[PDB]
Amino acid sequence: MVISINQVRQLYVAKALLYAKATPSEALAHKLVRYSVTLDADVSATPVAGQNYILRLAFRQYIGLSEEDQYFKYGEVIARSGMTASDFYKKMAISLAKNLENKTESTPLVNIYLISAAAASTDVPVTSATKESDLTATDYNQIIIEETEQPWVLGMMPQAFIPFTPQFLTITVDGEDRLWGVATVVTPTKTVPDGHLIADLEYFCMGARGDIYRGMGYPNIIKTTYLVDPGAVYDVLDIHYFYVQKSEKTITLVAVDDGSHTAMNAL
Amino acid sequence: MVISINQVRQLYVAKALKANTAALTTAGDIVPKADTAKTTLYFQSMSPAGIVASDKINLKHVLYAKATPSEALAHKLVRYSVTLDADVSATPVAGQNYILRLAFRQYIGLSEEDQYFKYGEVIARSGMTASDFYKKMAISLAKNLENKTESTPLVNIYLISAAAASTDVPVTSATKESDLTATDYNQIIIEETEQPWVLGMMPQAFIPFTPQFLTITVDGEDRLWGVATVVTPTKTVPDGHLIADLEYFCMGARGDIYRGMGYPNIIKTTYLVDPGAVYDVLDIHYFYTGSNESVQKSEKTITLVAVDDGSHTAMNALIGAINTASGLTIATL
Amino acid sequence: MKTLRTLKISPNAPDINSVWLYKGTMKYFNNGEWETIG
Repeated sequence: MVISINQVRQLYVAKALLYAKATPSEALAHKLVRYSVTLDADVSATPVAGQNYILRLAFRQYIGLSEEDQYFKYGEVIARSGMTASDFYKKMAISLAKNLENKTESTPLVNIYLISAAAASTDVPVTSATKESDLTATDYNQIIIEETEQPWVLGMMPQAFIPFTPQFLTITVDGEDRLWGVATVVTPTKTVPDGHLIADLEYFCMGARGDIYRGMGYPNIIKTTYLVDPGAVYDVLDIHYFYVQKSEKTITLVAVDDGSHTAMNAL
Repeated sequence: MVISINQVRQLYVAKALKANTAALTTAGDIVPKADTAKTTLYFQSMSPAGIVASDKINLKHVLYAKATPSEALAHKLVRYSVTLDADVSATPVAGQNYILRLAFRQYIGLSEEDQYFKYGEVIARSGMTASDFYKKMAISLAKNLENKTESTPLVNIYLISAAAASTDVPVTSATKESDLTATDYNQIIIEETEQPWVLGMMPQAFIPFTPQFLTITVDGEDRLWGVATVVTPTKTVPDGHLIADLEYFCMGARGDIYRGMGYPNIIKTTYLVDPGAVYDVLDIHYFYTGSNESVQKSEKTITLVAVDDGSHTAMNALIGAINTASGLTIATL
Repeated sequence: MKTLRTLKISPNAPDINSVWLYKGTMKYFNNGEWETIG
């Protein structure tokens, strides 16, 4: 994608062997935002048997670039007389997954998980194909709604994300209308790797030395071999130097990360 | 019952299998004839007015040959088990009206837009249990559905006792609840019935159905009171009303197309299918190609039906006579 | 669900959409019965 340059940036791939500083791959991984949705104990710890429980997700940057491009997806479950707290979180995570993670939606929006009380660190995935028979446990204490990695085309569609905000409608408690839940940003668990951010960076910074007209006029082009695999994770070195008036310059060196920081600690 | 054809289709009833042309003496006899080179197969049979041969099947120009048992062609009647929804209430809540709408979808007309609805209603009482609900529900359903002076029967109603659990308790309009004495009823089975049939004029057709429930006010909540699931079928409509219609059509490709029309001035065809007997069907589908430029195929089939008693005796002997004459490899059902 | 807008003081029973008041016991018609409040 197009980046802001300090008059140049040139990327060289280290596939085999002012300031200079190496960036690890954990630093360039976008930690996907998690929201934890519960029933607040101020209103009730039990679903009120007559009410409609509706959750609104308020997305931003849906298709355009602005926070005025707002997308609203809804989950709903009407409570019953014998509904427990775990029957509520099961039936809403089914209802959120049918609206958000179905077959028809043009883009991925969010991931929906159900945390069990016995397995607090293990999140079970819920999709639109998931039925109520698969969610067999009777101890569900929260619902986790987590961001997704959007589709990515090399140099034509950059890595960008759709932020969201789980919001709640009002249920009637004792003749007064109160919000039914609490959303909390817990610490993130799973990230997005570096392979899609470096391969677009290498797509851009190699036009600094070579073809700027990439595929314009397709039968008459100069095809350039790119040396970054988007399925890996890369550690990034970044040397910023210059040349009366300075002309500042940048070199970016990428190398594959096998989990320890070898080949960039070897550079 | 008009059927589709790829091209012309001929049927031959195999009521007895012989081994020579000379043994054909009674109406319904058949013998598969062939060469010693196995390049031509035909079926000599005894018509009700003499010996008649079939078409000559080129044994190089066969497309498929398959034999269908009787139980493959037996229609399984659809059963629906109506129970009280345990999430709503497993016992009838007092003073509520329990109405059930059976939605028929292919009533007299031929489309899904010709629909019909029959209702059953029970107002629950203070001490009414689940079994006393299913008793009064099935008495009310059979009173509406199975009146004697209806035009056609629609569905059959059957209680099930929870002690028996596999024997259907038939409920009709003449049935009183003095006859229904069991105290452990757990479901109401609603099962579709076999419509009337006239050969050629009225085909074998069925009116499908779904039970639907109106809502009751349980705890201030309008909840629909029951669930209706489809249990496995336990009855079958036999093959006999389907093959006699398959013979009534295929006796105009050989015989007369004008069946009955200017009534005393007709040829009357004798049909060798007993409609109260099951049959097995064999479809030998083949074609003809001409000499030089007439290479378009005339894809036709010759049907053979044999009455079978449990184990398929008469068809497997028919196939065994065809397989040794033709050199074919028709599989034996 | 069912709203009642009257309260009736009578030894006899009122109409079923009314509250039965008699000397210190309050009743109301629910589920086909006059249900004592107390």
